[PDB]
Amino acid sequence: SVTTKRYTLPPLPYAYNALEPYISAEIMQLHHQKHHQGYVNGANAALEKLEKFRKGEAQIDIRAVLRDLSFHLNGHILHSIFWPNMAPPGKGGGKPGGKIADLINKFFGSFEKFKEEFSQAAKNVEGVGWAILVYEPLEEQLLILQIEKHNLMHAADAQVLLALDVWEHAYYLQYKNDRGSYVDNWWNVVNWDDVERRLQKALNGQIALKL
Amino acid sequence: SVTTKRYTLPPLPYAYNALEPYISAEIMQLHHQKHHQGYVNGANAALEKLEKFRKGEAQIDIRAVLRDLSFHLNGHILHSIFWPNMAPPGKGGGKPGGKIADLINKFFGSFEKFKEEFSQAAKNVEGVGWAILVYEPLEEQLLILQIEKHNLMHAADAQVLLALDVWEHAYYLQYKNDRGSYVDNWWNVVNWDDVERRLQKALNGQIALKL
Amino acid sequence: SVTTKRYTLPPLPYAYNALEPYISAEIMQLHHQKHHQGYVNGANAALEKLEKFRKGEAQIDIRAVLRDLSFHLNGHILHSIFWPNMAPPGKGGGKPGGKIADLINKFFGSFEKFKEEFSQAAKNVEGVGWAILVYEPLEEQLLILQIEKHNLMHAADAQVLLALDVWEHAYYLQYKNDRGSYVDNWWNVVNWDDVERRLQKALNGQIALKL
Amino acid sequence: SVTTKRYTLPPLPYAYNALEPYISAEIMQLHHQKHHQGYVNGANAALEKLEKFRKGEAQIDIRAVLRDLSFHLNGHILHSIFWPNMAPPGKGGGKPGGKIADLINKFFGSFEKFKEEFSQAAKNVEGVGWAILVYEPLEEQLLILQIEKHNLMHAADAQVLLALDVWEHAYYLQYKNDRGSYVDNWWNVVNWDDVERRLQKALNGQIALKL
Ligand SMILES: [Mn+2]
Ligand SMILES: [Mn+2]
Ligand SMILES: [Mn+2]
Ligand SMILES: [Mn+2]
Repeated sequence: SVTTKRYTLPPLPYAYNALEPYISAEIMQLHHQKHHQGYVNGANAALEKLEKFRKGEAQIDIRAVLRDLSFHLNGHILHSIFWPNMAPPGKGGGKPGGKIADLINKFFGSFEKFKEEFSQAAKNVEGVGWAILVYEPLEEQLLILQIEKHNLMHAADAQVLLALDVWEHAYYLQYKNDRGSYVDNWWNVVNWDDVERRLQKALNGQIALKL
Repeated sequence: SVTTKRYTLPPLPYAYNALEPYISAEIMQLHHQKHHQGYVNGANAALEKLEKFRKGEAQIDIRAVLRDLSFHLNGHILHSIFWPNMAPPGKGGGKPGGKIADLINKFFGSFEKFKEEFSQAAKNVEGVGWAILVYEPLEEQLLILQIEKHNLMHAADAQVLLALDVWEHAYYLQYKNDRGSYVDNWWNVVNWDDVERRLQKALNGQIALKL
Repeated sequence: SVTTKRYTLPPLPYAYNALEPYISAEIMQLHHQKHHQGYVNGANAALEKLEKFRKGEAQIDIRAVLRDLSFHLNGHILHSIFWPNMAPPGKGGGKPGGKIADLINKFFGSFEKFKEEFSQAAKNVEGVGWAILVYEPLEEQLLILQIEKHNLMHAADAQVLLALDVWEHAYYLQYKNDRGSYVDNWWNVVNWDDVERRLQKALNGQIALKL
Repeated sequence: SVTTKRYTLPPLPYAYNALEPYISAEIMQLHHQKHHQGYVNGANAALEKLEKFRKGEAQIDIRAVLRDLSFHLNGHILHSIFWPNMAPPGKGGGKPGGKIADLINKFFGSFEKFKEEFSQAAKNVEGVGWAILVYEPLEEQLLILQIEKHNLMHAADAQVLLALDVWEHAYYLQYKNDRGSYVDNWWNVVNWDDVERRLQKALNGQIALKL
């Protein structure tokens, strides 16, 4: 018996227009319905090829399919964090509080310095990718990392707490080439409650999904 | 107030010659004292630059330093797993048992198919890198991934259970260009108890470290 | 005495709206005035850092600056080919003639199959990048390659004859996520005379950039 | 009619032990007979898959195959330049003369400054790769570039004049982890005559191969 677990597109936690004016309904719709859906589809396509190989039903270029899986699986995972990382202005935006504020102050000095560091990491991704805030479980610290594509430069075992997508399709329709203004405006929709919930799990030595 | 947590070289769980003749005493000594040491130093060097930056003390090429951090931090994590992943012949090397055996059977059909898929993965790494078995927490399944260098193609949030280093320095002194037979002999030193300990943590929703 | 030669943005060979309706004037303006200009600026910035190093005037993270140079210099070179690779419909579009048609038939069987393979390569670039047709001088043959970002997967010494940009900024404002329709519409503006001129140089074992 | 031109392994210009004590006989033999042969084999295997698709004979993962082709073709091209780039001690490996010396002085200030930049580039390659010196035809200057694997970070259209392999298999049997002393010692075998012939070709606007 051989099984693979398949992936599905999660619904947004809010309406397509809920993050306006900071991210347009048009972007939200395309980004979720087309781009995120495509990564779910691609991940499942790679799994089907692997399962067929595991069954002894077909051959496989192992490198090619695992490269494909890594790309799409990561697109799916990062977007799945990205949506609840944001919230309509009110629930979204402003400064953090609770444990996340304290830990940000601890490792980065202040929220202002963290904001600068995270923004600069996002603005300076070469090509397409992400800025992420992770909890590194080995020495138990917050780190900012750049991710290229969806799958390059992750820290093994690390838990993603906050993710900012700087693929051109995350902003181009509204901001055009001005990724900087997009990054700066995105702070207005950060759902700190979600980031806090992720950090709480991470601090307890747990995987920070499925809140 | 700014802090960063620094990394340290862990001792091997055994002697340098404990994995002989499957992997050389010379390789063990160089691999750990020189190669793994380098990654610790590299990670700490990156942290210093970030810490200095966070204090508004110096400037930074944030892309460069985060690239450096990603490479070296991953070097340090993967090797930190790699050593206890192995055990002296007898204690190490056999067929899996418990939950790891059953889940391997569930997703791959048999241990034989898994062993084939994992070996194909390790032998077909383009350039230097790793073959890894992860627990993927989103749909809760085992996956094999190829890693290039130390930091390319990880699955975000996923827990590393088993890792094989196929960087040339992991084998060349003993096996020369013959990576295939190095991968083949490595099975004889696999510590299935360690992998089981990591899988149980992952199943618990915990980080597969510290145990 | 230390010198570096600096790069400059070439003017377009036609008006911004000359490729309508296949590529909008809005895209052409941003793509040239912002995106291409940025690569020129980035390549010159990396050179100034290298020049300061060569003067013994400043220290340098050599890996970082050389990665930066490679990215930007390639962005500049590929865009510099991209623009004259296209022409207003009439001069642009249709099927190739002369030596290019013959060599396409020799290596690909027909212009139909070539166009199929080139379009598929473009559509299937993972993340951002290019499809290119090159002359490979060592064994003297046409090859299609996928380029990721601007600088990943080029053939050393090979001459670029035809280049198609599939970075999202090349099409997103007009075609949104539908890269496939962008790729298909682009054939209508291909400047075959320019491709022929490049092939003519490459066939004599010449560098095929400046004619 | 569909054709692909296939590749072949070139003989070394000298005996395996001809570069001792700087690069060992054992290394020269494995490096050429095993590693370089593998790249020739891989390039032809990829071309066979492409040829089969062009005839409409089989389906293809165009991204996978073109990735494979890029890696192995570049392996083959760079190793082909690598061997004649070197010569037995004395018989070639001191300081450059003629045009190569003049342009090195022009762009790097002096040979000593060039040597430092080239050495530093090679020593600071992350993972496996190359340091190369290229003639960049757009602004007609010399540049040093780092290459990762065989195919990452080349400059489109540029002509490779000098290549230094820093893949681990290029030095590990003799130098172990000490890549630095290998890079330092390689200068004793550089064939500046070969480099000069490549430069003159690039200056003529020719591809820097076949002589
Ligand atoms: Mn996205
Ligand atoms: Mn290692
Ligand atoms: Mn572009
Ligand atoms: Mn080599």
